[PDB]
Formats: sequence, C-alpha cells, structure tokens
Amino acid sequence: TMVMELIRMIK
Amino acid sequence: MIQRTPKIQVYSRHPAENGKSNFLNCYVSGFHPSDIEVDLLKNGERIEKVEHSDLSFSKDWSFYLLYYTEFTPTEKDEYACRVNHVTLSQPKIVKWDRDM
Amino acid sequence: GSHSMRYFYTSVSRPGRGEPRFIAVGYVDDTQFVRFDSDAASQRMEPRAPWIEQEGPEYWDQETRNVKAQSQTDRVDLGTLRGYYNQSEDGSHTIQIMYGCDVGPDGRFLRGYRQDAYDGKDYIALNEDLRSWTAADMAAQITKRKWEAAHAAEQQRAYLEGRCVEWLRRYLENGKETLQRTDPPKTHMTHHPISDHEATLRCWALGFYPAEITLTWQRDGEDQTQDTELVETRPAGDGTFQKWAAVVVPSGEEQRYTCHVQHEGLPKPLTLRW
Repeated sequence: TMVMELIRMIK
Repeated sequence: MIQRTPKIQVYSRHPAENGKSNFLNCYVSGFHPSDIEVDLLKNGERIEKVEHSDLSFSKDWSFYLLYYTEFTPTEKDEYACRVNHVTLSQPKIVKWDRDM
Repeated sequence: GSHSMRYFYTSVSRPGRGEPRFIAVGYVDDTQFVRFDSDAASQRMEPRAPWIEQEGPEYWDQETRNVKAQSQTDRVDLGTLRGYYNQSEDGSHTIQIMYGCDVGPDGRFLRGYRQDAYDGKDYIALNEDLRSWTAADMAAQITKRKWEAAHAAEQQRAYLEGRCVEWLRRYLENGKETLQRTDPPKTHMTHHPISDHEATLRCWALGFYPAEITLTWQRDGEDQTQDTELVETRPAGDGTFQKWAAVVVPSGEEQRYTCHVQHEGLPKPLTLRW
C-alpha cells in the first residue's frame, strides 16, 4: 500500500 | 443518486452429490450502494453462521460479495438466497437449482 | 504471463450512526491477500492468503499505519465532497479508491492505475501518462487543482513504478506455488428439454484459475451470440472460478452445436458436444 506519508492528496 | 440492483447467483462449490459435503454459495454483484443483507435459507429458514468475503468492487465501481456456508445436499432439502437491498421493494428470493 | 496488484478502498459515511466505515482489500491477480475493517476488532491489516504470512511485524505495522492513514483522509474528503455537491448532513455517501500496477512476464512495469469514485461514479483519475488528472465534473476540478499544486501525480507515479511493482514481484515469487499456477477448467455439458420441440444446452467450466475464460457456442461452425445466456464468472470460494453458457435448440439438432472453451491453463481450446 501507498506509504501515504503525505495527504498532499486531500480532495 | 446512482443506485444499482444486485445480480444474484445461487450455486454450490462443486456439483451437488446427495449425502456429500459441499459449500452453498450466493454471489451478489453489480449493486450500489454497499449496504446489503444476504441470507441463505434452508427449507425456508435462515441459516446461522453464514460467512461472506470482504467488500470489494469491479471497474464500474459496483460492489461484489460472496456469501457461503458448508452443507451436504439431500433431496428433501430446498435452498434459497434472500437478498435485501434498498433497490428492491421486497427481498428477492432465488431458489437453488442443481444445474444453474 | 502478465500479473497485477490492486488495492480497493471503500469509505461509507453513516451520519449519526458514528464514524465512516472503512474497508480495504488487496489483490494479486484474482487472489485477495490482505484486508482491513474499521468495524472489526483487531484494527490491523490482516493476512488473507498464506504466502503473505511470511511477512514480519514491520510489514504489518507499516501496512496498518498506511491503511489507517487512508481511512482518515477519506474521512475529511467525505465532508469536503459533501460540500462541493451541496448535500445534506443526514445523507450517507461513498468514496471508493483504486490503485495498482501491471507487470509483464519479465516483471517489467507495464501500467499504473489511480482512480477515485463518489457515490458509485467516476470522480477523478490518473492518466496513462502518470502525470495529468481527469476530472469527471466540476467538483472534481477543484480536487484536480489541489492535486496539481501538491504534485500528487508525481507521488502516485513514484509509487506505481517503484514500491508497487517490486512488491508485486516479491509476492509472485513468495507465493509462486499459488499465484503462478494455472488451473484448467473442468468442463461438462447438461441438457434440459423445454418441450418436445426445444431443449437447453448448457456448457460448464469449473475449478479454473485465473478468472479469465471464454465460452462460445457454434451451430455449424458459425458463432452463436443470439441465444447464448452467459452468466457472470463467479467464485467457488476455494480460489477457483465457474462459468456457464446456455443455448436453446430445436430438439434433434443438438449435434450441430459445439461449446468452445478458451482458457490460459489449456494447451489448446477445448470443444464439447452433447
């Protein structure tokens, strides 16, 4: 799974 | 708001041999939204301890879900799958046929 | 041949009932190997195939924090998108996300996917160029500008071309005895007269892996797709699949009809007759 270290990805 | 009616298939894991161990499946697919209630009926009565797969979906975003129990078919026994979805006025019942 | 990895997230809001349900599943080809359920007890990423259980505690910790992360992102996204669409507070709504990769027989990267849905229809999707986005409507155009400014597509592509493919390749080796096997269909034919004049021919295929299969009927060698009831391919619940194709014929002529079975586990396509 994506290592979503971000949520440079909120909608 | 998009709502889709579930397709239903009632079937066994292997071709039914009377007196032998088998699995009874009810495959619900193509529905939306994800909320649904699926029951397996033995002679018109709900079966306790009926498992299901984890909620996943196809490329068209429609959900699919595999419900199942372990059974040994006999001649006197009738089986059905009762499917409850908001898209249906009343629960849809599909009898289990040995050749479908 | 070619293989795929796929993750499917589903977040369904339940206003009043509490916090949005979150479901996550992972697939290699037609095989599910992991799972996460917000309403389940453990609150961890769980194994769903034997070959993933050789992954140590660090893996399970990473996957659980990544999948809990995603769950919280969908949480605030659910609120946002409700606002985009001017929807009431008391309505249930669904965010669905899919990403994953394809590799060739050599394990080389073929394709990347990243697509999101709101209420069962397209919202936003990564393109074949792994660089631009496609918005379905006006609400998705707002998300598309945020993602452009945050350079999300670069992150998407970095994952799809890296972590995704190399872990796909890892799974195919570690689960070779399960993932790289082809089970050929066990075929057989049934018959059901509907009258003294007409009868049903049904061609079965069972116990096959992977799911991809093709059943066709032929009267006198010409294709038949004008009577062929094809059921959607279904799971047997043991890692294999089933499918049948039925045709209605005038009684006495059934020897004209042949069922044709094309599958990956078949050296050459089968032919059946009553």
